[PDB]
Amino acid sequence: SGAIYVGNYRVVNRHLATHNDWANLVWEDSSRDLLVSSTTAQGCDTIARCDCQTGVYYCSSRRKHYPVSFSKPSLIFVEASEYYPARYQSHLMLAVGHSEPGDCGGILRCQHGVVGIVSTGGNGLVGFADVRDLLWLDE
Ligand SMILES: COc1ccncc1CC(=O)N1CCC[C@H](C(N)=O)C1
Ligand SMILES: [Zn+2]
Repeated sequence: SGAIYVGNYRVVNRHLATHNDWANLVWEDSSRDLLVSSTTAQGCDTIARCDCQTGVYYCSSRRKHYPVSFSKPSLIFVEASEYYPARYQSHLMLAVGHSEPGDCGGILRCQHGVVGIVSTGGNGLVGFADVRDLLWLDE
């Protein structure tokens, strides 16, 4: 689990979203595994507006933060699961690192702020859903 709280928004993995999240839907995108919902409290997370390719992420399956190098956001093929069939997920960034399904939601951070959240993984790889392009999270 895990979410980003910025301003009047909550950013979660679309596969892990709750009933409240859908009842207060702002935006959702299946191809990105992203869901944004409205909140009754003001969020304090800073979203990075950058080109960074290095950061640190939280891996709850290890109770540790890991520094990683990661790829530019792109379309990557993701194996079929119980939430989605076999498809290309967009805005996805891969890194070499420990990952487990319950690890989705873990924040990826750089010097500039929050980059995105854990969304895919397996075989010594971890994939992060990018949120740096969503300029409206600040306006
Ligand atoms: C962090 O997740 C994992 C890590 C290691 N083995 C497996 C996983 C699980 C994973 O990749 N998923 C399953 C749930 C939906 C995901 C998606 N975006 O389509 C894909
Ligand atoms: Zn940055």
